[PDB]
Amino acid sequence: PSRKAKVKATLGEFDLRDYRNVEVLKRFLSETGKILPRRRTGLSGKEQRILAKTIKRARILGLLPFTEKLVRK
Amino acid sequence: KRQVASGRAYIHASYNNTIVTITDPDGNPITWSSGGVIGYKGSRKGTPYAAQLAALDAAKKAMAYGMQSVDVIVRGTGAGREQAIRALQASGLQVKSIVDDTPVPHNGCRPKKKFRKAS
Amino acid sequence: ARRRRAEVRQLQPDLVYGDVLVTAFINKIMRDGKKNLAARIFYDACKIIQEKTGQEPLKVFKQAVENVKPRMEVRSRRVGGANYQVPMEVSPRRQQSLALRWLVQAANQRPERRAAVRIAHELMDAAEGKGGAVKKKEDVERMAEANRAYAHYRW
RNA sequence: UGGGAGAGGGUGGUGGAAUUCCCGGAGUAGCGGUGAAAUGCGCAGAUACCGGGAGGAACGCCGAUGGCGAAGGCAGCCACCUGGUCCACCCGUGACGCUGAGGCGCGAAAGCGUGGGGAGCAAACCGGAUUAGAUACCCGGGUAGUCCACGCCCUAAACGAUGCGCGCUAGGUCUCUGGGUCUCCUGGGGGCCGAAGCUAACGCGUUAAGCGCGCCGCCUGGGGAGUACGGCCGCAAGGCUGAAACUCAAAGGAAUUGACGGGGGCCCGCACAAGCGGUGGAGCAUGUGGUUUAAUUCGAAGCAACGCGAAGAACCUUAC
Ligand SMILES: [K+]
Ligand SMILES: [K+]
Ligand SMILES: [K+]
Ligand SMILES: [K+]
Ligand SMILES: [Mg+2]
Ligand SMILES: [Mg+2]
Ligand SMILES: [Mg+2]
Ligand SMILES: [Mg+2]
Ligand SMILES: [Mg+2]
Ligand SMILES: [Mg+2]
Ligand SMILES: [Mg+2]
Ligand SMILES: [Mg+2]
Ligand SMILES: [Mg+2]
Ligand SMILES: [Mg+2]
Ligand SMILES: [Mg+2]
Ligand SMILES: [Mg+2]
Ligand SMILES: [Mg+2]
Ligand SMILES: [Mg+2]
Ligand SMILES: [Mg+2]
Ligand SMILES: [Mg+2]
Ligand SMILES: [Mg+2]
Ligand SMILES: [Mg+2]
Ligand SMILES: [Mg+2]
Ligand SMILES: [Mg+2]
Ligand SMILES: [Mg+2]
Ligand SMILES: [Mg+2]
Ligand SMILES: [Mg+2]
Ligand SMILES: [Mg+2]
Ligand SMILES: [Mg+2]
Ligand SMILES: [Mg+2]
Ligand SMILES: [Mg+2]
Ligand SMILES: [Mg+2]
Ligand SMILES: [Mg+2]
Ligand SMILES: [Mg+2]
Ligand SMILES: [Mg+2]
Ligand SMILES: [Mg+2]
Ligand SMILES: [Mg+2]
Ligand SMILES: [Mg+2]
Ligand SMILES: [Mg+2]
Ligand SMILES: [Mg+2]
Ligand SMILES: [Mg+2]
Ligand SMILES: [Mg+2]
Ligand SMILES: [Mg+2]
Ligand SMILES: [Mg+2]
Ligand SMILES: [Mg+2]
Ligand SMILES: [Mg+2]
Ligand SMILES: [Mg+2]
Ligand SMILES: [Mg+2]
Ligand SMILES: [Mg+2]
Ligand SMILES: [Mg+2]
Ligand SMILES: [Mg+2]
Ligand SMILES: [Mg+2]
Ligand SMILES: [Mg+2]
Ligand SMILES: [Mg+2]
Ligand SMILES: [Mg+2]
Ligand SMILES: [Mg+2]
Ligand SMILES: [Mg+2]
Ligand SMILES: [Mg+2]
Ligand SMILES: [Mg+2]
Ligand SMILES: [Mg+2]
Repeated sequence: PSRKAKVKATLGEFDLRDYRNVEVLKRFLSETGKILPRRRTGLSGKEQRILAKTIKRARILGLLPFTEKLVRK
Repeated sequence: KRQVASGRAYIHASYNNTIVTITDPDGNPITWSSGGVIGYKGSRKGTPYAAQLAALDAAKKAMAYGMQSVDVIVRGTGAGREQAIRALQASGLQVKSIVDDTPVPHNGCRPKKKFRKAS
Repeated sequence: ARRRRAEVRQLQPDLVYGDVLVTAFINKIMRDGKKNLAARIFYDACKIIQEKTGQEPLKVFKQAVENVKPRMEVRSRRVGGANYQVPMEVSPRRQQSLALRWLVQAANQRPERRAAVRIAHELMDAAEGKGGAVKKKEDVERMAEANRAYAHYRW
């Protein structure tokens, strides 16, 4: 379905190029380090493309994760 | 024999076998079982029942060491994963939690032909 | 039975115990449609049980049946080249069919010269927990589970 | 002039996931693998688990139905060096344009040379299975190679199998990227459906396979043959160019109706399954094959021939 709410609508005015604001950036990763798909991020082709760049940058810095463990099953 | 109480239960599920390993709070194994450890010798090892049994063998042998509560960690995606989990839960050991930690490369080594044809 | 689901046909209650389960057993005993001879045999049996036992034969009959019913059995199923004995539950309907069939088969395996004695003694050894019938029931259930490894092939 | 998007190219750095190996810990009898197995690995302690290290190769999610490039091709992240291209303004030059034989450069993979590097994978190859055999498919190993640097090679289903440029000829819809007075107009790309029209159909249809002009390349029935000879190129492997004798009546494209599939979806039948009783076993009866015979009359031959024509062979019938 993909209708819990788009991470964009759930936020406020934020700079997509700020690779340090882990506070919000983190809200774009799944229940795993995985970058969420546009169907979930609510972003656009261009916005979504910049997020990726930013996130990956934060991951290199140590602020964001590359992968996490699923907690269930 | 050493008395540990709480620890970890590692389920290594695969299409050919299920092998369970119980360890102390920080990874060192206490006991282990597997479709081979118990009766089953070939094809049967993969089957979920074998998993069930191995899972039980693991817990039982672990309670001897004074185990009581476990933290499960599942690796693998074999025909018998989910059974070992239900096995440990009814084993007596308390399942504090379950976590899937199956390793996945971010695209590293060329897979065996058997695992290719994958675009 | 590719279309409907062939519904179980009802039998006319016993002309004595007025039991459908009895007519059934009588039918299995019956051979070449000699339903009279079949009837007599079963009855002299209820009588022989009255003898050696101070209990109503109808109650013995039941009990016996009950002990010979298999609550599990293996069924063959081809998957990946070979055939695998898949254990699975046994519908009530088939348990009854199996129990009665075996009783007569086991009974006719017996050594006593007279038919009535055979059913009688088999019926007794049955409600007791012994007898060739109950073995079949047990050899079957032992067969099931002995292959519980394949129980996931539910069928 | 002012801006924009981009896995476009080159160089140097750097990150985390995983595999393999090595070191330590803990732990014990199997692991692995298959349709099932075995070869193989493991008490010199493997597998599974934790910690540390080494090294090579690739870059999960984001990824699309997306983007970029002349093509081949191009996916972590960062910096530098650099190509193409789109839009707005309407500012400068003043036809300076198009195409393009030959030339020159680029050109996936494999392959070659010299020197490196090798985690994983894997032609050959060594084994285990399967099989009628199995120089295969499946399994355990494994060298070249796959990676880097320099040179070579120059081929492909190098494909949109559609040469480049320009002008003209409804629209709808989705999408990427600019600009706008940001219902929605505009420009440049990527898809789908379609006006007119075109096409042997299939289909194409402002991203033409439409209507036109310009220039290049190429075809002229199949086999022989991309072969032979010659020339050029190459270290080689081979590449480019490219015949003939002889021979065939076809070779082909698209579409149609069927039949077929170890293709798919629905669905039937004593088809299977569930049952109950039987037949291949005995003796005998009867039909048949085969032998035999002067003749053993003839026909019937999987199902759908075989107690069948024969619902009556001692002579008759019967044709022998
Ligand atoms: K062994
Ligand atoms: K047409
Ligand atoms: K030549
Ligand atoms: K065709
Ligand atoms: Mg196995
Ligand atoms: Mg780039
Ligand atoms: Mg590593
Ligand atoms: Mg070690
Ligand atoms: Mg080895
Ligand atoms: Mg050994
Ligand atoms: Mg050995
Ligand atoms: Mg030893
Ligand atoms: Mg380790
Ligand atoms: Mg090394
Ligand atoms: Mg393009
Ligand atoms: Mg391509
Ligand atoms: Mg540029
Ligand atoms: Mg002007
Ligand atoms: Mg002027
Ligand atoms: Mg030109
Ligand atoms: Mg010119
Ligand atoms: Mg090349
Ligand atoms: Mg190469
Ligand atoms: Mg080389
Ligand atoms: Mg070399
Ligand atoms: Mg290999
Ligand atoms: Mg064969
Ligand atoms: Mg062989
Ligand atoms: Mg191999
Ligand atoms: Mg193509
Ligand atoms: Mg369009
Ligand atoms: Mg367009
Ligand atoms: Mg457009
Ligand atoms: Mg038309
Ligand atoms: Mg046509
Ligand atoms: Mg037509
Ligand atoms: Mg169209
Ligand atoms: Mg045109
Ligand atoms: Mg055309
Ligand atoms: Mg041209
Ligand atoms: Mg030519
Ligand atoms: Mg010719
Ligand atoms: Mg030719
Ligand atoms: Mg050639
Ligand atoms: Mg030369
Ligand atoms: Mg030469
Ligand atoms: Mg060649
Ligand atoms: Mg000719
Ligand atoms: Mg046609
Ligand atoms: Mg056809
Ligand atoms: Mg068909
Ligand atoms: Mg029917
Ligand atoms: Mg019928
Ligand atoms: Mg049947
Ligand atoms: Mg016979
Ligand atoms: Mg003879
Ligand atoms: Mg004739
Ligand atoms: Mg004849
Ligand atoms: Mg007949
Ligand atoms: Mg005669």
